[PDB]
Amino acid sequence: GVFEPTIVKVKSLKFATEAAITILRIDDLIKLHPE
Amino acid sequence: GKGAYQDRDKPAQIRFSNISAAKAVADAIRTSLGPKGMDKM
Amino acid sequence: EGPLSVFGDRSTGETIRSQNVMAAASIANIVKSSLGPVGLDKMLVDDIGDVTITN
Ligand SMILES: Nc1ncnc2c1ncn2[C@@H]1O[C@H](COP(=O)(O)OP(=O)(O)O)[C@@H](O)[C@H]1O
Ligand SMILES: Nc1ncnc2c1ncn2[C@@H]1O[C@H](COP(=O)(O)OP(=O)(O)O)[C@@H](O)[C@H]1O
Repeated sequence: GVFEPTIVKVKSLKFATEAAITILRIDDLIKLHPE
Repeated sequence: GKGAYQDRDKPAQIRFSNISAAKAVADAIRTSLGPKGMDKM
Repeated sequence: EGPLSVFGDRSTGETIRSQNVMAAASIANIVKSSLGPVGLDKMLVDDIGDVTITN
C-alpha cells in the first residue's frame, strides 16, 4: 500500500536537471568588493 | 643622417601601457566565444 | 593578479568548478538525515530563542 502521485516524481526530475545545467556551465567568478 | 633625437620617454611608456590594458581585457573574454564557450557568473 | 584591475577577485578553471560543488554537496548533507520513514527531526534556534522543530 505504498503509493505516490506521479506528478511528484515527474516534476522533481525536470527541476533537478535544469538546476544542474545552469551550475555546470560556469567557468569564472568575479566577486566585487562592497562599497 | 642621425638627427631627430627623442628626449622624452613619457609617450613611449604610455602607448605601451595602453596595449597591455586592452590586450588583457581581450584575454578575459576569450573563453566565452563560439558554440562551446562557457559562462561567467 | 597584475592586469585587469576590477577591484575584486577572480577564480578560473578547476578552482571554481570544484568549489561550486562542495558548496552544493554541503547543503544536501544537512537534509540527508531526514528522509524516509526512519528519519528524525531537527531543531532550529535563532538569536532570540525562538525554537522551531521540523524535518
Ligand atoms: N554551430 C557553429 N559551428 C561553428 N561556428 C559557430 C557555430 N555557431 C556560431 N559559430 C561562430 O561563432 C562565432 C562567435 O559567436 P558567439 O561567440 O557565440 O557570439 P558573438 O558572435 O557575439 O561572439 C560566430 O562568428 C559564428 O560564426
Ligand atoms: N512507508 C514507507 N516505506 C518505504 N518508503 C517510504 C515510506 N514512506 C515514504 N517513503 C519514501 O521516503 C521518501 C522521502 O519522503 P520523506 O522522507 O517523507 O520526505 P519527502 O516526502 O519530502 O521526500 C519518498 O521517496 C518515499 O518513497
